[PDB]
Amino acid sequence: KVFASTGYGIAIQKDSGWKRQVDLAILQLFGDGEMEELEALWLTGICHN
Amino acid sequence: AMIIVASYTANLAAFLVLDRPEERITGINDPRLRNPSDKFIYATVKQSSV
Repeated sequence: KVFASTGYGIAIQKDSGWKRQVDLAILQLFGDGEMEELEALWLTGICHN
Repeated sequence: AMIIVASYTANLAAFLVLDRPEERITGINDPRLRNPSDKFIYATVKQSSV
């Protein structure tokens, strides 16, 4: 149990128009679950369970 | 004294069979294989179908 609810986010300053493109592209990427497979490639440990 | 000998027998049987730490690899889908350390010779033979 952690003491914050924070989130990493990609930053482009003032993001003229491209903010609308990139955020729907992120929701597209979350809409397919390949992000979960990328966690299986990168963000999986052995000694927790 | 009955508390002592009962607790001693529970510590005996518990230390006899509690667990075993295990670092056995799973297979192809294990991250210490797919993203190997410098200590990891996971090599094989030459000129094989592998």
